[PDB]
Amino acid sequence: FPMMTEKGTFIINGTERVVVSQLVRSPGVYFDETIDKSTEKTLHSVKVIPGRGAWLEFDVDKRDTVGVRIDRK
Amino acid sequence: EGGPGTGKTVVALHRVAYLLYTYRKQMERHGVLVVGPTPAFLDHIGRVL
Repeated sequence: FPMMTEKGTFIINGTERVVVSQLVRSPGVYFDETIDKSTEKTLHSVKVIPGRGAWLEFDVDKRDTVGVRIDRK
Repeated sequence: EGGPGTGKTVVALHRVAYLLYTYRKQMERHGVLVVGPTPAFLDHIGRVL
């Protein structure tokens, strides 16, 4: 198992390398608000975004009804 | 609902104005639908709204 040196680097094939920390969106439930261009009405939606798995979205559309999208279907 | 001569129409329009100010966030983009028996009555509403 490659091991980190005291300097925070990995010696891979004698070459000194570094692994950079990656900025990513955290999994969770995210609520959003947008404007319906067709009516200028205010619409709300929410996405449940996991680390692995299908997506689950809910939204209130311009005709005032609540709907769900499962697995982007 | 009230007998004639009680000014129910103006009271209702005042109620509508109060509702549309209080909840303007939830209604201003949707508007109001005013239904009347005759075009002349709707002109009256347009005058007193």
